[PDB]
Amino acid sequence: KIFKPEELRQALMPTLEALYRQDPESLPFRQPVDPQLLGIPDYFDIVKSPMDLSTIKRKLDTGQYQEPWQYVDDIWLMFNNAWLYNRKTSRVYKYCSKLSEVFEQEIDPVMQS
Amino acid sequence: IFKPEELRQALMPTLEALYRQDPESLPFRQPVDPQLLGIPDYFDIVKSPMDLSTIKRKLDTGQYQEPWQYVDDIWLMFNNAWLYNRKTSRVYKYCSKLSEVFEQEIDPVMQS
Amino acid sequence: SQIQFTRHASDVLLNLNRLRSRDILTDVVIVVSREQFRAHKTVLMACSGLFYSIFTDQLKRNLSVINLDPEINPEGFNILLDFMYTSRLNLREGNIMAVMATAMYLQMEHVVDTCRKFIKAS
Amino acid sequence: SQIQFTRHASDVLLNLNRLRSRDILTDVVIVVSREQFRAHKTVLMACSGLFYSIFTDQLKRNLSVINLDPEINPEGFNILLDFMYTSRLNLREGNIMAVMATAMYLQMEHVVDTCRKFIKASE
Repeated sequence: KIFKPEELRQALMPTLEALYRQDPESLPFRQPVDPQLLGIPDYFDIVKSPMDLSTIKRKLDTGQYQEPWQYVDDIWLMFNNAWLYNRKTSRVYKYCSKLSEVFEQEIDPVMQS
Repeated sequence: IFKPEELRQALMPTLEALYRQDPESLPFRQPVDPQLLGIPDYFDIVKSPMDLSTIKRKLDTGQYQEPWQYVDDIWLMFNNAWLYNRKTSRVYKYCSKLSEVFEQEIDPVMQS
Repeated sequence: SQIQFTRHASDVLLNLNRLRSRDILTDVVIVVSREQFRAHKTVLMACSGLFYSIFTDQLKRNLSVINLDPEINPEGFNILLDFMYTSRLNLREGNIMAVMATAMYLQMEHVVDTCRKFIKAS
Repeated sequence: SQIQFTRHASDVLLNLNRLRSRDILTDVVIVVSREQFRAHKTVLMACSGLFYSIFTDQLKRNLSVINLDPEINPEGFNILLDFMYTSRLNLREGNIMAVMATAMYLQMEHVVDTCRKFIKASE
């Protein structure tokens, strides 16, 4: 349909901002994963399409999403990368689970509209 | 004609006597490193560096033909230090004391 | 004679950054107005004339906290702190004047000089 | 596109060596049999798996003194300490085996690997 940049931005950005608000859970997600600084050199072998909150924010504000399903895809790619890469015992995996709950709570309403 | 081993036997105790002086020999045991020491002007002031270790090498490689050549390098070494270091500085003061010791026991050896 | 490991210096720097990132063995906090930065004193000394002077001074060497001049811009300090630990200097037209001013105060002269080149070729 | 200062890392390393040389802000002495070596813990961690493990251990991070295994050769430690602060590794036929043994214990694997290359190429 006719989804305007400002439309999507106004519709979707609260869902994004709602993730950031989650603390500490959003912290491993706010910036692209840095394999070198973090000392986990296999990361880019496991995760072939990285994604994080900050990259998604850019895409919204640069109107790079045509449709809300594209936004929702990146959010799930982001969570899925974390679940894939991190072990189920790890804190960042556990944070991924929690954060995903919050996203689902926020986006189901918005996606009806 | 002085054969290496003669000089080495005559002179090396004088050298070893300098090393034995501690701490005073410590600025002198290795070539001055301007970079590590943080004194980049050193090779502008001191055009012919010299230290205990370089002299020891020259003895052991029999590069001195006569004892006055050994004595020249010793004084070049001391004179470099007195030139480069301030009179207030520790390495200058050590130079003075080390030179005393050298004089003390080269004068005997030089008589022969 | 000795073997030259050409990547060793970078590797050390990287690892120092990692320890910073994880707050391992940081021994000072640099206060720039309201902002705060944890760092290693030796890395600071190694990259900055000012930090060299501060920490060489016996009456300051064991301080855990150093307050910069209140004139000093935090974003500018932060860019430079990151430079110190990476060899990478993020120069933008929006930051250049604050970065250079901060570098001048920190006595990071090849940085200051690079800043001037950026300005003039702008 | 940040500006890349290609001499910065070496300059930092050099300056760290200078501080070592002047005993400025060294926070540890490494005791190898009877001999003693002052160093900066962070440089040690940055160059050595073992020192990394020691100083990341909370029960040891604040130690001022670390006694190495008595088996460990001082000249070997010293060559490697100087490597840590210079990027320059002084390998000789008379020292190679003690250098490598020390590097294996310190967990300095590209060093250990270079030692193996030196051994095999020695003719």
